Amino acid sequence: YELTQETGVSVALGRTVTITCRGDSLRSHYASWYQKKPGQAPILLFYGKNNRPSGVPDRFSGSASGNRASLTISGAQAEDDAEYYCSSRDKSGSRLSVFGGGTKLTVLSQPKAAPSVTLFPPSSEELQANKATLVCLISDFYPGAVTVAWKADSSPVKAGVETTTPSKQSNNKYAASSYLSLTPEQWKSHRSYSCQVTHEGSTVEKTVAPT
Amino acid sequence: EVQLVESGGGLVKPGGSLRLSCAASGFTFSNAWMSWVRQAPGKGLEWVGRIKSKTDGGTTDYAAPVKGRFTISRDDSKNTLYLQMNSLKTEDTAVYYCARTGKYYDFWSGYPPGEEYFQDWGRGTLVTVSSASTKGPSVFPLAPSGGTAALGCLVKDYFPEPVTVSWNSGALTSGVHTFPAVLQSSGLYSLSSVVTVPSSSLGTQTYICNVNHKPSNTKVDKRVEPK
Ligand SMILES: [Zn+2]
Ligand SMILES: [Zn+2]
Repeated sequence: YELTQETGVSVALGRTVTITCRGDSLRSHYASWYQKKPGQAPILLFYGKNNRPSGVPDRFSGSASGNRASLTISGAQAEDDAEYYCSSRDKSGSRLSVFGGGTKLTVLSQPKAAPSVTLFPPSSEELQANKATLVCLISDFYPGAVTVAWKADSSPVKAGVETTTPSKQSNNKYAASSYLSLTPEQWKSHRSYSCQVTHEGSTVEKTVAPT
Repeated sequence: EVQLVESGGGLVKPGGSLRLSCAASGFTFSNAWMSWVRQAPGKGLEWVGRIKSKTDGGTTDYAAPVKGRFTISRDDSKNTLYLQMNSLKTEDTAVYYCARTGKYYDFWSGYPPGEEYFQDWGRGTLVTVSSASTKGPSVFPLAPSGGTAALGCLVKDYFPEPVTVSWNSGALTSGVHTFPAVLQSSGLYSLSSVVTVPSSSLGTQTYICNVNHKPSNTKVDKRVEPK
């Protein structure tokens, strides 16, 4: 992204939290801020230095310094659970707006729980069909925001990756999964593969190796 | 007061075309600049194009990945905004939003000046570009390798959703997780199910995952054995 935001943040009821977007173009431009709840239309919360649309709660405020734009919620309420996006003019000056990648805000309503991660290698049956999938299963975590990264022999793997957005389990914790697609030759030619799962900045890593 | 309702979403094959409509009410449509914004399944928000009001030039602008393929138009007499999408690519799969846009100024000294905010939005409509047709899954075992072991089943390359997974015909529910499916660029889906079992039970208890894909009339069982 041209504007970078953290994937997720949490806050206890009534406390203050700040969501920040960073980018070189914010040194020269102001940003606008949006809330999007699951399945709902986005709402404009704030723009510039002091513009809050009618109907937006007073606890939402925007600010800017250096290469950062921030949205501060002063007294988080349960209804503030949502994705939050910043937007600003394209760094090129072009007549175009760009968006950050979004920050999932969780207003804590149960205890935090770390992801349980299990990484499976390709099955012998799948390899016999001349395919290979590594399967990274991530369960029982809260808040429901994680980032997943893959590596092989210390090098990030970007191609062949598909990762689900977290979804709530019947036990009210979250689950997610990530898949790395490889040829059988690729699988066998590297020493080890890893799935790294980051939850509020804390990384859990599992590794598998051919044989 | 303001409402925007996008419609027209659907499944279309690559190379095909689709027209979206956005019906607007609660504001003076003829005065409004309007935009389309989209969100691909995992990757945030992306401006698609805009049309100015008729009192202004009524002209259009488009994002680079979309120029030459998408056309934006408006019928003020029906308070409707359109997005004609032609020569669609897998890359165009996304939720498509209609938005009323506004302008404000910051302290950038460039030209033309002005920030654009998205003052009102619709809920969006899903567009899926895929060459997939109904297809049953292939099922692979995920073999077990504090006194407990995880085993599972990989349910690969099916269409459409959903698949149902049980263990031991429903007798095993404790410690089961069946995960949301992933949508591949092929348009096909894959999902996994895992169960955590006592390690002492491996090789005396049989674990079978039962996979049901109703659109393809597929009902397949797979035994998951230790390595
Ligand atoms: Zn600006
Ligand atoms: Zn954690």
